[PDB]
Amino acid sequence: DLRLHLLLNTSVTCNDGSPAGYYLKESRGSRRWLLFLEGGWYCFNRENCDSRYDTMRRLMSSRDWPRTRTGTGILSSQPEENPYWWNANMVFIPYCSSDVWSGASSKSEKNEYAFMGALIIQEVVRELLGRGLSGAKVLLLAGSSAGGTGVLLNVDRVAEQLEKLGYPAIQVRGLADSGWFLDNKQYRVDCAPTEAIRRGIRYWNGVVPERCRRQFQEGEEWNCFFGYKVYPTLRSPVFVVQWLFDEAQLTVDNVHLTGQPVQEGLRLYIQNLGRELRHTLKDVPASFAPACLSHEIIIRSHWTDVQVKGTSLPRALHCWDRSLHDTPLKGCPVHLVDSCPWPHCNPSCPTGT
Ligand SMILES: O=C1N2c3ccccc3C[C@H]2CC1(F)F
Ligand SMILES: *[C@@H]1O[C@H](CO)[C@@H](O)[C@H](O)[C@H]1NC(C)=O
Repeated sequence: DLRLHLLLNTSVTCNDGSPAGYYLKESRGSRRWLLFLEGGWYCFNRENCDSRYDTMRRLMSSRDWPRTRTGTGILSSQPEENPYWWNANMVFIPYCSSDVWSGASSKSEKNEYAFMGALIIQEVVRELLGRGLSGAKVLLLAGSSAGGTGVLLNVDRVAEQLEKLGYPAIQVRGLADSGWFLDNKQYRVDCAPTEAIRRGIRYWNGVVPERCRRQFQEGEEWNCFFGYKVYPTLRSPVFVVQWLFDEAQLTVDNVHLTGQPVQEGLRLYIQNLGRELRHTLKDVPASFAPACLSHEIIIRSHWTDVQVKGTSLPRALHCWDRSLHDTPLKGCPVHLVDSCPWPHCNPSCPTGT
């Protein structure tokens, strides 16, 4: 179990002004730290944030958070469930800022909600330094869905934080799961990701990585929420996990797979989507992209089951670790992208059971 700690700096808040926090399981005698960013969509104006506050309040408030959570998948401390990093110090950072972890805005008499995702990450890191993070050799900032996009937006800022706090020896790395989206045309008010993100950044006072901001410049920072555009600007090593037919991608593309027969137009659309993902990952050396219709991987208890070209994700991550030791490795690959063109053409895809 991971134990809740609310942030001692109570200026760093969830949407409703309640303090943000993190869940921690320490592992003494490990110098590895895993900081996982929860996902869960976002909201981008008063009305849809109000709706979220009614029926998704744990994603906007710590008022009702339990005092413990069970680590699962890459957050599990059992080798049987987590072959990769079972002995690491484990941190789960709840997503309660609804801003894809980009916000730097307080609740005030101008702002009904606080959007502090970028500041929550920095404050968690700061308070962990006194809990043992000061002794770390590797800090892996991981995340799923909106949390995976959050990794891309924040991994280099965590690296700069630690460098400026005087810890240049801590190697910061990113693991972005299911956060690599395409600003493609839809198959056919509440949205095209580009337009919703555009509005969100203004509403959240969202921040993006500096090099990416300098490329796209004022008014165009929404571009930096799309992995294939922000990744090449990053300096920290980032491992990208993305289903080729991601369910959230299909949802924002207005594809609703019904079990009904798939007509030619939709078949071509889905095949072209998988081809475009594959293309965006061609020059991503550390990646795991199975040809499945699914969403999120790394905190699922059966995350060990999926394989690409016979290599599981825990193995690929272990190979990544080896590759960052101070030339490719025989039989221990890090770039694993399916080439087959239809969901579940890979037999190891999740069953949905
Ligand atoms: O994280 C998520 N999304 C996101 C983030 C940045 C850019 C585009 C998107 C799509 C949306 C789906 C989500 F809610 F799963
Ligand atoms: C609390 O966090 C805010 C936002 O990052 C920061 O400006 C402030 O200095 C912090 N307070 C303390 C006591 O560290």
